[PDB]
Amino acid sequence: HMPEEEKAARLFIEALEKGDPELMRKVISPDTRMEDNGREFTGDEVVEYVKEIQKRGEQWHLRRYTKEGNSWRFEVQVDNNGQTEQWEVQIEVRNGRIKRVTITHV
Repeated sequence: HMPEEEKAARLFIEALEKGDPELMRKVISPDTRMEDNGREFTGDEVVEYVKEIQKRGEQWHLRRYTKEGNSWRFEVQVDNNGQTEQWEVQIEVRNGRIKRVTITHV
């Protein structure tokens, strides 16, 4: 069994893994904000982000995660075109909804 907060963050990650904009649309809220290496996305832009993942054939795979303070920190492997990267995805779930997502890969 999975608590509601952990479940929501997991579904966000699943939508990335599946490259599935439809799932992502069901997870986020109009005020969800996401940052990926400087680029900012809010609301349906996050869905657009997933569309682009699906388009470019970018592959996400969840490796491991922990709860750090009041955010979930996911270690995700991201592949494309023969290159493999380790990215960090930090999710704050506030009041059962995805509030802020921070993607880091440097």
